[PDB]
Amino acid sequence: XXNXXYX
Amino acid sequence: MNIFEMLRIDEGLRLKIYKDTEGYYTIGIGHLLTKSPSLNAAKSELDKAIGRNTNGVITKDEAEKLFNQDVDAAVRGILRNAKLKPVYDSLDAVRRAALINMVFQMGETGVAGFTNSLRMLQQKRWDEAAVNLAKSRWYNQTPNRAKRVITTFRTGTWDAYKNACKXX
Ligand SMILES: *[C@@H]1O[C@H](CO)[C@@H](O)[C@H](O)[C@H]1O
Ligand SMILES: [Cl-]
Repeated sequence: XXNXXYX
Repeated sequence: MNIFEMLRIDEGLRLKIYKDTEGYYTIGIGHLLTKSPSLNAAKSELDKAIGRNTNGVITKDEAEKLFNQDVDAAVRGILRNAKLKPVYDSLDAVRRAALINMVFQMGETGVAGFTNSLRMLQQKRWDEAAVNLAKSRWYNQTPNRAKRVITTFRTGTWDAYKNACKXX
């Protein structure tokens, strides 16, 4: 990861 | 989920020049700079791509701009290609993303060469297509990523790109 969201 | 998120997951994001899975200088979200072993050549390509003297480092916004251009390039490659276009048009939205993903990774000409897989996709023989796609240097060299893309073709769902925390 290292990204965020939410999905 | 969509093609931009799918490729962001598959490619990651790095703001300094790095080498890709094949040893080629790359930056951002999987933006290939050059196949030349020369780092100076890669830096030149980078400066040309961004429009300034970057010294091998870019901003997140700059990486996203190259990424958006690269996704467009993959879509255009599909739409102009006599072998890829009919397959793409025949697919649903999720499987279209899987095809764009392959073209982003391997290029228009490369994916157009998957003749038997493309025919099985056009025929909607999904399990057969998935078996055929795995018989490839692509799958053997990048199996985890190829498995995700293949599962997307097999199922027409985003399940290979989901996780329990719904992000991270
Ligand atoms: C989700 O991401 C935010 C933003 O960085 C962070 O502050 C939290 O720790 C995490 O749950
Ligand atoms: Cl992989």
